[PDB]
Amino acid sequence: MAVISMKQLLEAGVHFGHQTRRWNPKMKKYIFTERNGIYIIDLQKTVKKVDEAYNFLKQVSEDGGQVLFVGTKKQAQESVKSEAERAGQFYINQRWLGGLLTNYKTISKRIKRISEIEKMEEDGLFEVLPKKEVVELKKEYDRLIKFLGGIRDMKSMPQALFVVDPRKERNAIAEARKLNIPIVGIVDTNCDPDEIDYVIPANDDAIRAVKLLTAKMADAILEGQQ
Amino acid sequence: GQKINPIGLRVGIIRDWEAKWYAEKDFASLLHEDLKIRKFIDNELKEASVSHVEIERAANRINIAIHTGKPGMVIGKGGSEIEKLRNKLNALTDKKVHINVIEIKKVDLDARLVAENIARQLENRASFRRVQKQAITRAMKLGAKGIKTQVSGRLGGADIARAEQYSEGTVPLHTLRADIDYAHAEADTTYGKLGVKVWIYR
Amino acid sequence: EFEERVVTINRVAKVVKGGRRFRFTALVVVGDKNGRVGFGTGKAQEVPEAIKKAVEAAKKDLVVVPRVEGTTPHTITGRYGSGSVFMKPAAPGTGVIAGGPVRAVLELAGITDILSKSLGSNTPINMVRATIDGLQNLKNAEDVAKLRGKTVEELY
RNA sequence: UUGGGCGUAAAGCGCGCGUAGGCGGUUUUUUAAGUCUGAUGUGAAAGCCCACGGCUCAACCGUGGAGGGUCAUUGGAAACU
RNA sequence: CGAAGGCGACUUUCUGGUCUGUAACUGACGCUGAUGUGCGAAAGCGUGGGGAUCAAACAGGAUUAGAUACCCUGGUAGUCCACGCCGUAAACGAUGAGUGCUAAGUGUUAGGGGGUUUCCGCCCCUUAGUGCUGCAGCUAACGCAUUAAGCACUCCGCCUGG
RNA sequence: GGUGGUGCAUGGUUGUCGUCAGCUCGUGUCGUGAGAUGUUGGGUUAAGUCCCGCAACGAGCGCAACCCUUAAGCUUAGUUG
Repeated sequence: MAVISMKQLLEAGVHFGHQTRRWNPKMKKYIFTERNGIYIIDLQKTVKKVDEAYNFLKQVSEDGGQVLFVGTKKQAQESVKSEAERAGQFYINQRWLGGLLTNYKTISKRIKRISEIEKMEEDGLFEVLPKKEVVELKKEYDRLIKFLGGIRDMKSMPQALFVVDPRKERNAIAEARKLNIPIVGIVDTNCDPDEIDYVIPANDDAIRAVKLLTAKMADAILEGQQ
Repeated sequence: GQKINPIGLRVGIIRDWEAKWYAEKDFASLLHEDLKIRKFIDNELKEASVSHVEIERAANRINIAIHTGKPGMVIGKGGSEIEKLRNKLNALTDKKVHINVIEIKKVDLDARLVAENIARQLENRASFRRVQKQAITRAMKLGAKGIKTQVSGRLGGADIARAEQYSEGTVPLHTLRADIDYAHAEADTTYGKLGVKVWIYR
Repeated sequence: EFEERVVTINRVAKVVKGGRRFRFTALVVVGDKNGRVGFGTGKAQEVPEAIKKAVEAAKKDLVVVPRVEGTTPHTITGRYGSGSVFMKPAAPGTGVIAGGPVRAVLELAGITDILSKSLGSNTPINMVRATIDGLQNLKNAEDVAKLRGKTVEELY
């Protein structure tokens, strides 16, 4: 719904950070206490940030907003991709290709290159090609949807953003601070909250932090559409 | 550039024959009569931007096939300018009869079509950019992919020759079954000659 | 209307084992005569794309210059790197007296009652940066009294 | 001064210690000296504010206060010196 | 550790000085630092131990196309030290000296602080430092960033084309 | 008429490096710029010939046979062979 309530919040693992010197020093609002180096959220602000983001994802989808989702790290290949299908949105699975959004008139073509080379090998006149080409027509195929299987039905611009973690996707929020995209991520410590708009300091080993938040977060773009 | 002629790279591999006749026996005499009528054949067209020629010999029917890229000036009015070359056909040699003509739409798509033309756009020496910028940009607007045409021999008035090319795209100029036509002209400027090597594509 | 002003043409020669290039870059200033001013450049070759990609580059960022009208409201300056500009507000019936990078952002916002003591460098990049980085740091009277928490008319 | 630098570009002796000099922590009270104001006199003739008069225009000469708003004759105010 | 030139088998003599901790006390008793006084590395002007080793200068053998050069020793003062200095070094952390403030981690030298304990060892507070990485700010950039070239104050000295 | 002169007025035009396999462009991005990324780290190879992983993707030129032919086949006509 809105919150992770106080039973499955302190027993799941959504009240954890990790240690000092893998620490971001501007997480002082997101530091409650040290638990053998692991810090705790103040678990009311992370909801009040995210419950208005829930309403922000609602009114942005009230103007039809395709709130972009990203799950790229090896914890998020079945966390945010497992949630954006419960959220009906456009995920992201693989890495920042170098101009998917800033140069979005050449690397969004890879969805068109997977909507045209699908259209090549769907209908007729696919058979006459040399079969060594169809090796690398299909090698082009699998690489194209390893990355942009979420942006398949997203032939529009991303209006808002959801990342998993800016430690290994720091260029995502760099795009979100270049093209003015509102961004919300379930970050851990040693991640900067300044470039992100709605930070949730989650340890990156709880898919319950993904399953009780991020599917339901862009459920407020499926219900926020109407 | 220390290379060979690219129009030689596809003689009989990709291209067809512009000489498809058969003259085996007594080849010596009836060859000199081909080039005795040939040395005036080009000068009477008055830079017509001809593409090439395809001579045919068949039981003494040495028929002339000149293209003359600008039409009309070879026909006349229903056989008035065509009879004059037919009169010289019976005048230089015995018969040589029945001269023909063709024309070309998309007026700068062939190789020698441009090469005789952009040579003649270099005697005046006025806007060697913009006339070729009219040529090459409209050529891809006429259906081309990579067209490569240079202005070589002593531009500007200088005592040193400066080549000035324009080329881009995908250009497989050395494959065996590709039809590549290539040219050369002798537009002198009373200090040096403009040998122009053209390349076009489709 | 995003008002254009060009600065220069260029040629850059990267001497290598082979040959040097003929890149024709530029840099322009693009204002609007409203207090919403940008500037742009680009490593281009086409004199149109020297404008066009840079007009696109200036429309990556039009900075918000608050204009209390008639002039620039204060006696201000600029700052970037090795260069710095200066502006003193003055009369309207003067005729604008400034330079190349110090006039540029000052003329494409319609103000016309200013000065120019272009101190600092002569490189127009950090100069027109200082012409912009100073000008973006301008503030009006009504927002600051809102920011301070006084009233607007209490400041005189 | 307004309105410059001293690591590699010119700008720290080889370091000191030290004589003079300059400049000095913190918190209370006296003077009005320094500060800042108020009553006047009040600062120069072609030069110098503003407006006319004399020059055919003008070049070139007077007018009317402004007038000193800086110095003196004068009253003061203590945070800061 | 020493201001710096610097300081090395030690046992002892006389000491300097560093530092921590408790902070008892005087009630800012401070900093720069022109003058002045010192030190002042090496070599050089000389004395007595010096020529044991090393070694300018000199010597020898050949190499090498070229010697006595790169190879080699013998060997002179100079060396070593004490006895007089001269007043010079990339004496450079190429950063004058005293005081406030702004992201960190990381070892290590001395004192105080402990928790367990350890069979003298684990973890951690602090001081003064010794080091290594690394924000904001900085510069032309290098690079600096608590052992600032960042943000402020005071004094001296120096500089303004070769 | 020139072989009379002049490759250096020059069109060409070849040999060489050279089997050398290297050589270029558009969009990103980053740099105050001078400029860098796509051809690369791991494993596999006769040469921009691979795949993974790579701030990259797109666009190339030469790139192997494609052209001629060895040989190993089939099919045609038995033709003067």
